[PDB]
Amino acid sequence: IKAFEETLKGFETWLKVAMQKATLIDYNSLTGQALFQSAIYAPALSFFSSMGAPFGIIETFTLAPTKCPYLDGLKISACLMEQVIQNYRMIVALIQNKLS
Amino acid sequence: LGKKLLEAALIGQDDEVRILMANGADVNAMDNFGHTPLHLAAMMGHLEIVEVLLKTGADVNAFDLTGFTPLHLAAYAGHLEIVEVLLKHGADVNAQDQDGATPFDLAAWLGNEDIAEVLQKAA
Repeated sequence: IKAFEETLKGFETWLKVAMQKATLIDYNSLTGQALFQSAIYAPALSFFSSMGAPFGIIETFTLAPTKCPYLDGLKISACLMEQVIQNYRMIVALIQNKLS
Repeated sequence: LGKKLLEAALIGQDDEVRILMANGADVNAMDNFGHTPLHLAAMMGHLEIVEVLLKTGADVNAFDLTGFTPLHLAAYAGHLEIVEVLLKHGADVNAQDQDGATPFDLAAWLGNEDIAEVLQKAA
C-alpha cells in the first residue's frame, strides 16, 4: 500500500507543475503539442497505470480533443489538462469502491 | 527491469532506483515515448535519482521521440538545481527539438526566468 501512497505523492508532485505550465503550452504549435505529449500525457499514463495496477483497474486514458473546440491552442492545452485531472478523479472513485 | 526503473524514476522512489541499478537495470531503458529514466527524473525534480542515474552511465543528452533532452524537460518544469547538475555533466544547451526549440526557449516560454538566465550564460 506504501507503493500506492508513493505513486499518489509522485502524481501530485507532477501535477503541481503540469497544472501551471499547461496554461502556457500552445497545443496548436509543433513544439507545444510535442511537449504536452512528452511531459503531460506520457507521465499521466504512467501514474494512472501505477495507481490502477494493485487494484485490478485496467483502463487506458486517452486525450479527447473533440471536447476542446477552441481555436486558441492555449485553451486546448488547459482543456486537455482538465481531462487528465478528471481521469484521476475517475480512477480514485473506482479505487475507493474497491477498498469499500 | 527497465519498466520498473522507468516507473520508479518517475514516481521518485529513490530506494527502488538504487535496488534496480544494483540488480543490473538498464540505465538506457526507454518508455513508449522515448524517455530514459533520466528524462523522467529530471522533469520531476528528483535530484538524488538524477545523480544515481548519471553515476551509473545515463546519457545526459538522450533525445526522446519528440526531440526533448533531459535538459529540455528540467528547463520546462522549472527545476534549477537539476538544470545545474545536468549542465555540469555536459548537457547540451543547444539541443533542439524537431521545430528548433532549445532548453532556453522552453524556459523563456514557460516563465522559468532563473533557468533561462543560467542557460543563456552557459551559451
